[PDB]
Order: sequence, then structure tokens, then C-alpha cells
Amino acid sequence: AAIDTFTKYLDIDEDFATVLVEEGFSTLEELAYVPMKELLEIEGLDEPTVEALRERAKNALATIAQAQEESLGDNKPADDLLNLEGVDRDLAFKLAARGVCTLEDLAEQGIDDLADIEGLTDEKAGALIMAARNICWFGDEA
Repeated sequence: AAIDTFTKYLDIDEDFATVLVEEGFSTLEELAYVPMKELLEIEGLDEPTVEALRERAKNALATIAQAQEESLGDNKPADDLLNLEGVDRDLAFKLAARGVCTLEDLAEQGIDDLADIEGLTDEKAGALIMAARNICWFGDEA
């Protein structure tokens, strides 16, 4: 059951032949480099077909790169995070990598938890956290 894998592999004429189960084509990584001594038994392999295979390999590279970016990008910097003053892109990325993503949890950890931050001392950490607690907790806004 690999119909969802090679959905667009031979985009010229779908009615060509049946897929060889002996190879499988079900790794998406090992098929990058293979000796040409066994991959010519199937008929109908010309220059445009190899060029299209190279296009598809580059596309698969791009897709796996985007997948790795999405898997590592466990930050989700929303508009609610970049709006707090003194928090540029780098600081917001740091906050999101710490493990926070919303506002109702920022003012629930004391200054003892505001360490390990790069480019931010403890007095400024306290300043920013009491600013946040004034905007959120003392403001009584919804």
C-alpha cells in the first residue's frame, strides 16, 4: 500500500507499467544514490524521465527540509508575543523555546524562573515581569 507515495512520479503517462515491489521505493532517502547496474531493467527510461526524477528528488529534498523546519520550529511566535515591549524577534524565540506560548502563564513564575536567558539580566527580568503583571493581572482586562 504505497499509492500515496508515488502519487506524482511518472507525470507523463500514468498507464505505463506496475511498480516493482522488489525495490519498494518506500524509503524516500536511500533512493537518492543507487548504482546504475540494476535500475535499468524496467523499460522506458529516457533523458526527460531522468530529468523529471531529478526534479522530484529536489522537490523531496525541499519537502523534508520544510518538515524538519516545522518539527524543530516548536515556538509559534504569535502576535500576542511580539507585542510586549522590549521583546524583539530573538527574545520572543527564546521565550517560546523556554516552553511558553500564551499570556495567562507568563505572570505565574517568580523571578527565580527568569534566569538562563541570554541578553537579559535579573533586574531587567524583574522589570519586564512586573510590567507584564501590571498589564495582565492588575489590569483586570479580558
